[PDB]
Amino acid sequence: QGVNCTEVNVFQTRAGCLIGAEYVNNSYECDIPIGAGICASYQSIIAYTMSLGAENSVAYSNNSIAIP
Amino acid sequence: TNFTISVTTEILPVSMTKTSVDCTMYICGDSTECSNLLLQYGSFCTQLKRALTGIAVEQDKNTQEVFAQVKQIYKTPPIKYFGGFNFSQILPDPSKPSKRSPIEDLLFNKVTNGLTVLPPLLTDEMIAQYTSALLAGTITSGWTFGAGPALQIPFPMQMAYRFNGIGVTQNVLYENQKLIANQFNSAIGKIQDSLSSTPSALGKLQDVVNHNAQALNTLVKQLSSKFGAISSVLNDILSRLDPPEAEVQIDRLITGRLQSLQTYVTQQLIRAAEIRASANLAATKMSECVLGQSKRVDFCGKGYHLMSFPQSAPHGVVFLHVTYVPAQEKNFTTAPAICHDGKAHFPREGVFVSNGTHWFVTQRNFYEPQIITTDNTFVSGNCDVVIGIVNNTVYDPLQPELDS
Amino acid sequence: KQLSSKFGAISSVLNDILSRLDPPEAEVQIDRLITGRLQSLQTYVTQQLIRAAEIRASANLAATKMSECVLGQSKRVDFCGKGYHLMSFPQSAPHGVVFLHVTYVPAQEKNFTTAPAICHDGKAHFPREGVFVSNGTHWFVTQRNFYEPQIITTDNTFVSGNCDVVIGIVNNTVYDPLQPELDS
Amino acid sequence: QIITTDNTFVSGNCDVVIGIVNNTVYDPLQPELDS
Amino acid sequence: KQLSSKFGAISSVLNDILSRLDPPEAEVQIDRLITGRLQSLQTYVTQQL
Ligand SMILES: *[C@@H]1O[C@H](CO)[C@@H](O[C@@H]2O[C@H](CO)[C@@H](O)[C@H](O)[C@H]2NC(C)=O)[C@H](O)[C@H]1NC(C)=O
Ligand SMILES: *[C@@H]1O[C@H](CO)[C@@H](O[C@@H]2O[C@H](CO)[C@@H](O)[C@H](O)[C@H]2NC(C)=O)[C@H](O)[C@H]1NC(C)=O
Ligand SMILES: *[C@@H]1O[C@H](CO)[C@@H](O[C@@H]2O[C@H](CO)[C@@H](O)[C@H](O)[C@H]2NC(C)=O)[C@H](O)[C@H]1NC(C)=O
Ligand SMILES: *[C@@H]1O[C@H](CO)[C@@H](O[C@@H]2O[C@H](CO)[C@@H](O)[C@H](O)[C@H]2NC(C)=O)[C@H](O)[C@H]1NC(C)=O
Ligand SMILES: *[C@@H]1O[C@H](CO)[C@@H](O[C@@H]2O[C@H](CO)[C@@H](O)[C@H](O)[C@H]2NC(C)=O)[C@H](O)[C@H]1NC(C)=O
Ligand SMILES: *[C@@H]1O[C@H](CO)[C@@H](O[C@@H]2O[C@H](CO)[C@@H](O)[C@H](O)[C@H]2NC(C)=O)[C@H](O)[C@H]1NC(C)=O
Ligand SMILES: *[C@@H]1O[C@H](CO)[C@@H](O[C@@H]2O[C@H](CO)[C@@H](O)[C@H](O)[C@H]2NC(C)=O)[C@H](O)[C@H]1NC(C)=O
Ligand SMILES: *[C@@H]1O[C@H](CO)[C@@H](O)[C@H](O)[C@H]1NC(C)=O
Ligand SMILES: *[C@@H]1O[C@H](CO)[C@@H](O)[C@H](O)[C@H]1NC(C)=O
Ligand SMILES: *[C@@H]1O[C@H](CO)[C@@H](O)[C@H](O)[C@H]1NC(C)=O
Ligand SMILES: *[C@@H]1O[C@H](CO)[C@@H](O)[C@H](O)[C@H]1NC(C)=O
Repeated sequence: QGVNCTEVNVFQTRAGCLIGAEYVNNSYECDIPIGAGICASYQSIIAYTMSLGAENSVAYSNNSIAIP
Repeated sequence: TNFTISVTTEILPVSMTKTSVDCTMYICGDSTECSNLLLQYGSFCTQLKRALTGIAVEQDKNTQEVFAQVKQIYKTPPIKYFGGFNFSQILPDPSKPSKRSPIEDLLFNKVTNGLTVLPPLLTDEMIAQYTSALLAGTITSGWTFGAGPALQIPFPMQMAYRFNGIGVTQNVLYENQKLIANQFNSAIGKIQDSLSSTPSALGKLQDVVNHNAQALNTLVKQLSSKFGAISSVLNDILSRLDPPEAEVQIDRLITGRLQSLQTYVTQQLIRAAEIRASANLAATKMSECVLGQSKRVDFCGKGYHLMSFPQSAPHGVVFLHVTYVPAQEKNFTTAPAICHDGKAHFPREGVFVSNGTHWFVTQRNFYEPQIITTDNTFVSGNCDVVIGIVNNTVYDPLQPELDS
Repeated sequence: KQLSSKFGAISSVLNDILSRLDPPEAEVQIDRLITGRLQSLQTYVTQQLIRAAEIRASANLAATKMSECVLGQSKRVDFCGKGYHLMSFPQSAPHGVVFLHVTYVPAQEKNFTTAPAICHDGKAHFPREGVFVSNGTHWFVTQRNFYEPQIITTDNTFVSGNCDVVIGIVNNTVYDPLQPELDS
Repeated sequence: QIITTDNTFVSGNCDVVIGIVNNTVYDPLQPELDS
Repeated sequence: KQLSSKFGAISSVLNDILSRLDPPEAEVQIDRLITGRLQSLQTYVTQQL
């Protein structure tokens, strides 16, 4: 917790530094919180940026309506 | 006979700063005699640590519950023409590298041993992304996206729906759309100008930050208190006095510092409970006054509700209610019923209003007179039982329709 | 577990202290044990009171939810279930309650071309309760949450204003049911 | 109130609504077009 | 009511305990008494909160 571990796979977060887990470029939906949006899970143990949700883009026009 | 749209802002705290403490580091620090003596007091460390971790988890759930109400991050279309409504002061700007709206930037610029501070799970960028997604969803999909899939609805159409939801028909918006667009833009401009006009506008967020900082400062300041002992240094008492009196002096110091820590923990628990109640209120307002239109009077804004927008704030949320204030009234003379051919007549949805000579039926909140017709009236009973009735004729389309 | 803590006394067992010591020192040993256990009990009562206040708030919210979503239908969005709310059933639970929200969730959307109003013979027409939806050739009204096209009829439309102040209108005729009725 | 076409709206056919009943419905503008 | 309790001290009156006893032990006795009174005040403040 809040230690720049240069005096003790080593990854650095804004909540501290993490030992024993690697980093993944892609983002997954997470379950275990850490702090500063770097969630950790178990697919070894991986740590990733929090998935904010699906990047759904909705179109728009001024004469377009959608009815279920 | 006229309407004025006013934009009012309200501020609700969401979550304050998480705090975790260390027992031995705050109480003793380095002296192992204090660490040996603390074990005599029993389990007065695990209780405090569990309580403070529970506070941290509860505040994390608080800051998650009010913003994470959508499962899809919605993208605002690159074009910003919605039909005359200038939505540039609250949408994110790509020029700023922080993905910060000017309202969000104005809000963010107006807020300023053994005691670690855990960072929040959600940083400023992710809650900014949630607020941008919510604003995009309520600006391009109406209130449907809070129920199921988002549907593309034009902005004037769902504005007409929001007028139809407050008892005014959609024959008042499409006639002066330029005027209502000008009023909306002027309202956004004046709330931007007057949000930072007074330093007491952002009262609650500054208050919760100031109380948290003062509580932590008072906790730190207790380390330089003698508590009835010779000195306030653990190393000074142990290396100068005999152990029979050092035992009593250290015991007095430990019970004083433990009482201070218990008082701080109780204060933090009370403050966190209050913040959780305010966060539940903010979550209800998020799920009611943003994802849809609420018909409760004076719950979101001083007036009839149309829609509202969320804006991210440091350790809190800031709303922009868009109300409907019907100023500039003009009075008339009325009657509850109209008698014609011996049978009573009643208004279907409006009220019978006479300007002195003739009679008209009009909506309950906008003076738009119409000729009384049998299509928007219904008959019931006779002319004797109802009181206050007046004599007047009723227009019927079949009388000029048949003879043609 | 606070019973086994010595609290800086000779021993945690009280009868041992009363059976091993004279009252001149048993008085101060008793005093230390009493103040330690009283502080522990004060902490326990404070935590219990806070948790009971939290449970009171949650139970008030649950009673409001029961009174507004079982005894009736609540029109406000996303208070009882994720979507339009129909009705709910309560279920008994040990030290709690469990609801069963029954929600109305639309699906299978379809693209359509709209217009705010229709102009006919110089006077504008507006939908009484729906919205003008065109599939490309003809124009129909439909209710806002389910697709059900109907022919444009003067009974479910009302006229207001001229053909100029309203923007974005389209040209289409309006079926008047009285004209063929009078032709028979 | 007497059942008219003013307070009713038509939809579909008489083959799918479960529990329907047989009854004629009064219509307005009837003793009017022939007079 | 809690104002007039002994709190494990010799007495519950300030003038009675600051006169008869010797100050090396009267200081400890009155320290215990004001500690008890402060604890009672803290309990009342927490209840009021
Ligand atoms: C209703 O009020 C609005 C403003 O509150 C009026 O709009 C003004 O109209 C005058 C014309 O006499 C213009 O000079 C002003 O610039 C308008 N104000 C704005 C903000 O655009 C409007 O005339 C009033 N009446 C109606 C029927 O809408
Ligand atoms: C639908 O919206 C688009 C913008 O998304 C409109 O495009 C505008 O066209 C006019 C033509 O004079 C330009 O002046 C605007 O600058 C354009 N939009 C922008 C970027 O502001 C389009 O006209 C709209 N069509 C309607 C009203 O149905
Ligand atoms: C929406 O309103 C804002 C604010 O009134 C407009 O931003 C102004 O733009 C002009 C011209 O670029 C500048 O001279 C002002 O300094 C801007 N004001 C602020 C506060 O930034 C913006 O142009 C408007 N957008 C539209 C499409 O009308
Ligand atoms: C009450 O309203 C009616 C119509 O809204 C007014 O009648 C009109 O008056 C003007 C003024 O001379 C005439 O040009 C119109 O032909 C009248 N309409 C008709 C006869 O259908 C009436 O004057 C108003 N009364 C008052 C006292 O203002
Ligand atoms: C509306 O017109 C009717 C016409 O019948 C009025 O009823 C008559 O009113 C006079 C004056 O009070 C009585 O002497 C008659 O006995 C009434 N006849 C009937 C059949 O009721 C009625 O008063 C008028 N109402 C108003 C408000 O002017
Ligand atoms: C839009 O919907 C209308 C209504 O169903 C369609 O019109 C029908 O087209 C079929 C195909 O020949 C005809 O058999 C029907 O008689 C038409 N209906 C009426 C009431 O005349 C129209 O084809 C649809 N357009 C598109 C592009 O799908
Ligand atoms: C519907 O059709 C009529 C046909 O007359 C259009 O009216 C013409 O509109 C143009 C451009 O607005 C004018 O230059 C003509 O003078 C109009 N003719 C008449 C007889 O008034 C009308 O604009 C059409 N409506 C839409 C929405 O396209
Ligand atoms: C840790 O220290 C090194 C060297 O002092 C520094 O380069 C690095 O930025 C520090 N870590 C963080 C997260 O700032
Ligand atoms: C993630 O991507 C960045 C940019 O390409 C790269 O520098 C980094 O090494 C990647 N992470 C891992 C674990 O390889
Ligand atoms: C109501 O109308 C009357 C005339 O009909 C007028 O004298 C009076 O001032 C009006 N009331 C108000 C509050 O304007
Ligand atoms: C409707 O049209 C838009 C743009 O043309 C498109 O992005 C969207 O996928 C369409 N929806 C359906 C259901 O086809």
